[PDB]
Amino acid sequence: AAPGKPTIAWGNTKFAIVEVDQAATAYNNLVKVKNAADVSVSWNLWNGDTGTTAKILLNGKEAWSGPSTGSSGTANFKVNKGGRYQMQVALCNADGCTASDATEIVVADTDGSHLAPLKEPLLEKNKPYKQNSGKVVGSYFVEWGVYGRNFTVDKIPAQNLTHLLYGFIPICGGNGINDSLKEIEGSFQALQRSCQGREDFKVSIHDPFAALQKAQKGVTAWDDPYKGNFGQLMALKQAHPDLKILPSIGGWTLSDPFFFMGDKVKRDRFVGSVKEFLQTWKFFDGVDIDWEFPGGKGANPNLGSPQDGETYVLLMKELRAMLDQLSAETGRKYELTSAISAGKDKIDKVAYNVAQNSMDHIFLMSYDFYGAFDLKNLGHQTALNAPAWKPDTAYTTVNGVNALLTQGVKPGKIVVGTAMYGRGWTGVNGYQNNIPFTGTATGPVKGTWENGIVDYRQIASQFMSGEWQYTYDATAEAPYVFKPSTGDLITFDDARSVQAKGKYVLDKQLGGLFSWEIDADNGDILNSMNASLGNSAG
Ligand SMILES: Cc1cccn2c(=O)c3cc4c(=O)n(Cc5cccnc5)cnc4nc3nc12
Repeated sequence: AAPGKPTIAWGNTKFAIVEVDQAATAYNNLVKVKNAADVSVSWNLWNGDTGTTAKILLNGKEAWSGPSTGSSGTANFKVNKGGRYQMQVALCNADGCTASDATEIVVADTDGSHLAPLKEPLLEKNKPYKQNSGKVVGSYFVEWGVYGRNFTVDKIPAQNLTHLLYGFIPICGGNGINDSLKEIEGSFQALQRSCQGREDFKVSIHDPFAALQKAQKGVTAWDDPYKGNFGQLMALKQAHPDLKILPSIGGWTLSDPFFFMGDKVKRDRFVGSVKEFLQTWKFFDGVDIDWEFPGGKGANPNLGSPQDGETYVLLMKELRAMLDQLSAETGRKYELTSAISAGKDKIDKVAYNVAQNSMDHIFLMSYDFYGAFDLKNLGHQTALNAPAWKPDTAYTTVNGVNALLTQGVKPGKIVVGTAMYGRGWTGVNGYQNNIPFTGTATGPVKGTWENGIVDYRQIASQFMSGEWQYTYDATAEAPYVFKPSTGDLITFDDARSVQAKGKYVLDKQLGGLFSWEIDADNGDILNSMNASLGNSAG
């Protein structure tokens, strides 16, 4: 005498608590945060009594009920928790309940709770390591790498990292605020489009297609609410719940807005937009501030002020206070980090001994010491120590670490930078004693993607055979290759120089190692980062 068993009607099964508008280019229209997903289910009864009550069950728990008044019905209700649910329709009367077969529905949320884990095999030369050293092992993944570089989130050797940094999250602003972007074709216009209707000095997403909509492994179904980099990072967090995924704000071309944050009106708006961003995108674990640089001498020759050091310290303090409030609301731990210049000249513009009290980690950019931006003075771009031919070299890793320690920075805060790329010159000439670095160049070396820069993958693949000389400088702890016929000279990190940096980190009780940029490694560099810090293989 119980009701007939209903049949769930064919229809959409994927819903979203944070909805992405699929026909919008402005961040304010693209992202719609709701308190709950609007879910809809219909059913038909092809045999029997329709009962007197109809219920929608999610994993057995009623989400909706109403009178059963005909052979077909529809239910609209709200679901406030993300996940994949076994949904049933049940028809009930005084003599019993009859539940349909289950249909899986998706209620998407930005922690990835609706997503299958993105657990992918290691590629190229990457070998498995356990994160049991207690040291930082970090790397940058770049938003634009999914195009020409064809390097997507499913290719990250995520088990071999403690920290994954996402470069880069922009700060809204047009003329005079993001002028450095005008040097990249279409890039300034892209940010203005993303920021339409949005206040200057709030964060946004620079390339929303790459971030949210490009089909990628695990998020290829047209009705998947989140695709692109963010969708995959949510699924990666499901596979690696202890991985720290941090949005990096700034970098070389997106740092101009920081120079205006001495105005607390702008600084407050920025910090508040970061809080909203983390509440919106729950898979991120904090924020990384990559201001290049307090005091100027970044991409924009017209920016930089003596107040920048005070602004930096105030910004870190206020970001920390915001993250502590967010941590209290969610129960989660959030991290505040910053990538900083390793040059003593720039380090002494900031009181890092004060700012460290707000920060979890300082990512010391101990690379780019030399490069094709200077054709007259050549040197190791990421070396640990000075070379034998110039022991007074200003830009070395040790000089940057020592400058921080001299201010009073605790060694455990300091994460040493390694390069997964080389910088190089062409036409090097006029050098002495077989040391090409004592000469001068006529231009940049032919690069993988841009002049003067070469992926480590390509260095190991193409430039360690043939006419290329190879030398490991054991005084500086730095490899380099040189082709004398053309004068091509590339300075980079290899497994052995990374080994020296890791041993140095352990010896000086520093925080760990990090790298730029993950797509450029073939595995050798990250392998050595893990091994040198004492992570066990496996
Ligand atoms: C190709 C491209 C397209 C669009 C935007 N792009 C950027 O915004 C970039 C920024 C940086 C940058 O900031 N650095 C310094 C650095 C090192 C370590 C940590 N943080 C910062 C180095 N290379 C970069 N390449 C960039 N390329 C692009």
